[PDB]
Amino acid sequence: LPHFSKDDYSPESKGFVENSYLRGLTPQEFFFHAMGGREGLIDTAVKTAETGYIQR
Amino acid sequence: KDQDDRDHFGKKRLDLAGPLLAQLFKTLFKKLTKDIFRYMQRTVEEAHDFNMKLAINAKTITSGLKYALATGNWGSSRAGVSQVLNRYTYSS
Amino acid sequence: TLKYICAECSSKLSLSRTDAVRCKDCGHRILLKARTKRLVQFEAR
Amino acid sequence: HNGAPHHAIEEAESLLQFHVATYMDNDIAGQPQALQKSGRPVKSIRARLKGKEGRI
Amino acid sequence: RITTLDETVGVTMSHTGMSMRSDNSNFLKVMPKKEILDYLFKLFDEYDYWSLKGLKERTRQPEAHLKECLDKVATLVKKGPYAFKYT
Amino acid sequence: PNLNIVLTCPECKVYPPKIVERFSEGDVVCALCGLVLSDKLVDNEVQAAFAKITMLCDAAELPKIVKDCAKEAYKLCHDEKTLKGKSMESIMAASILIGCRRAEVARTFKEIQSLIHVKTKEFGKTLNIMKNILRGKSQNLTYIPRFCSHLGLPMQVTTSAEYTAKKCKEIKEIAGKSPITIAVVSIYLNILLFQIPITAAKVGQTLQVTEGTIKSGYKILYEHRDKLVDP
DNA sequence: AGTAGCACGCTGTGTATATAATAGTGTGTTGTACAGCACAACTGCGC
DNA sequence: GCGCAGTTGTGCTATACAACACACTATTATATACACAGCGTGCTACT
Ligand SMILES: [Zn+2]
Ligand SMILES: [Zn+2]
Repeated sequence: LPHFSKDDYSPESKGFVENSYLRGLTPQEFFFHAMGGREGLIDTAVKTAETGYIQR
Repeated sequence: KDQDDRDHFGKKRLDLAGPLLAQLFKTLFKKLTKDIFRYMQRTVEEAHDFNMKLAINAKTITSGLKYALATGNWGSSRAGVSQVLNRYTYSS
Repeated sequence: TLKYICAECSSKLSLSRTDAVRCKDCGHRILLKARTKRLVQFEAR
Repeated sequence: HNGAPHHAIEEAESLLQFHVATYMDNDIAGQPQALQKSGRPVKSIRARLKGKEGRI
Repeated sequence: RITTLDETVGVTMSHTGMSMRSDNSNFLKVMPKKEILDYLFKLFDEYDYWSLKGLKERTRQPEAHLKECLDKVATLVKKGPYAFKYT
Repeated sequence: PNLNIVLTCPECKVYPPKIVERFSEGDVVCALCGLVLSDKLVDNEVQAAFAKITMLCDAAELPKIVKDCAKEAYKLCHDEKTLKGKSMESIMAASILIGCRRAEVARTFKEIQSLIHVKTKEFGKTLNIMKNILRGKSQNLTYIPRFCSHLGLPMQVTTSAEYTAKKCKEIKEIAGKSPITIAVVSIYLNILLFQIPITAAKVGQTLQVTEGTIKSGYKILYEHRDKLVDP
C-alpha cells in the first residue's frame, strides 16, 4: 500500500492482521482482509459453477 | 523489470457520459455529413432542387441517440451501458 | 360528461368526450381524474 | 427457363443453397448469418434443438 | 464555449419545421426546306461533324424534322469524341 | 369449405353456446350444466414510395400517426388509372396533406409547398382527384394555436384568438378570403389588444403574410371590435 | 425651395371551371454495348 | 512418398447511354374571387 516504504517485508506490511474482530482493525489491515474475502467469494462462485457441470 | 501488470488501476480509464456521447455523436455526425453529400450529388447530377430541410434529416441524429440510450447498445461493440435507475431506496 | 382536474392550476374542468385532452385556462395536458364522490370504507386494523 | 447468363444462374443457385443452408443451420462458421428484418439472427431448426432450453 | 439560445423557443422551432418561408437564398437552384437542306449540306462539306442542335440553331426547325432528312444524307457516329454527330 | 368450429354442450343443447372461458384453468365451460367444453387453451414501387415518404414526414416531424394515415392513403391510390400521372411528387404531397387532415392536424398548402415543389395548381387538381377516390372507396381553428407557437405567445392570447376566429366566421363579411388571412389577422388583433409588441412587418415576414393584407384585414376587423370581446 | 426617399394605393397576373384546336418537344423505357480453453485435424517441409 | 511437427480450426463453457415511342402542354374566351406583388405617384423631411 502507499503507506509503507519500499521493500518492507514485515508481516504488518504484507498483510498479517493482528487485531481480533472484537478490537477492530486498522485501515490498512481492513483493506487486506477485504482482499482475502474477495478471493473467497470469487473462487466460491467458480467452484460452484464448475462443479455442477461435472455433476452433469 | 517485472512483467507489466495488466490490472494496475492507474492504467485503466473510466468513461462517463461525456466520452460515450462523444464517440456515438461522432459516428452519427459523420453519417449525417455523408448523407448531405449524397443529396448534393443527387441534385447536382440530376439538376433538380436544393432545399435545406430535405438535405438535413433530423431523425438521423435524434432517433439515433434516443435509440441508443433506449437499448444501451453502442454499435454489438458494447451493451448494457444504459440502465434504468434504481429508486428502491435513496441509498440504492 | 365526467369531472377532471388540471395538473397545475387544479381547476375543475369536467370536459366531455371528443374534447381531446387539454386544460382550459392553461396548456397542461395532464388531467387528474377527480376522486370519487361516494363513500369508501376502511377497517382501522 | 430463359435468359440465362450462366453467371446469373451460378449466383442464383448459390443463393438457393445459402437460404436452404441457413434454414437448417444458421451458425455455420465463416458464412454470413441470415438476419431477420429486426436485426436479430434467424433462429434455425438447429438453434431450436441445440442448446439448453432447446427441445431436447 | 457554447451559447444557449434563451428565446421563447417557439420562434426557433417555427423556423425549424415547415415555416411557410421559402427561397430567400439560392444554392444549386439549377429559309424553306429547299434552301435549308442545301445550306445544311454546305455545312456538311464545311464540317465533317455537326449536331442537330447546331442544325436546329441554323434552320430554326425542330430537331425531329432535322433528324429525318439527315438520316438520308448523313449517318450518325455514337462513339468517339465526335459521338452523337452526323458525318 | 365449412371448417368453422363451434362449441356446443351435448347435454344442454337448449341454446347455441352460452359459455364462459376460464383462462387460469385454461379451459372453457358451459355456464349452465357446468361442463367443460375445451381444455388446454393455448395462449418495389411501394417500398420506394414509403421510403421517400418516410423521409419527408420525418423531416416534417409529423407524429407517426399522421405518417401512417398518409401511408395508408397512398396505398389505396397506388397505381390506379384516374391518377394517370403526377410523377410521384404530387402524390406524396397530396397523400401527406390528406393524412394531416384525417389526423386532425393541420398543415397549410404553403408549408407542404415548402417541403416539396409541386407547382401549386397542378397540386390542387391531384388533391381533388385523390379526394374523390377516397370517397369512392367508401376548419381553420387548429391553425390558430400553431401560429402562436411561431410567435411564442401566451396561452390567453391563443384562446383569445380562438374566440376571435369563431366570432369572425359567424359575422361573415368577406367570408375569409382563405382561412390563412383570417387566422393571422385574428392574431394581430388579439396581440394588439395586449401590450406585447410584434409590430407588423415582423409578423408579416415571420408568418409569410403580406403586410398590406394584415392591415387590410385589420380595418374590417377593427370595425367589428364591439362584439369580439370575451370578457 | 428642391430633391430624394418611403409609403400607400391601384392595376395586373397567379389560382380555378369548361371547352376545341394541333402541333412538335420532352420524358421514360427498353435494348445494346462495353467494362478463453483444450483438443482435434490438415498441410507443409524435410528426410 | 511418408512421417512428423508446426499451424489452423472447432465444439463447449451450472450499368450506362442512346434511340424510339408515346403523351402532353402551350393558347383563347367568361363569369367569379381572391390574392399577391410590383410600380407609380404623392407627401414629408432634410439639406
Ligand atoms: Zn389548468
Ligand atoms: Zn351445458
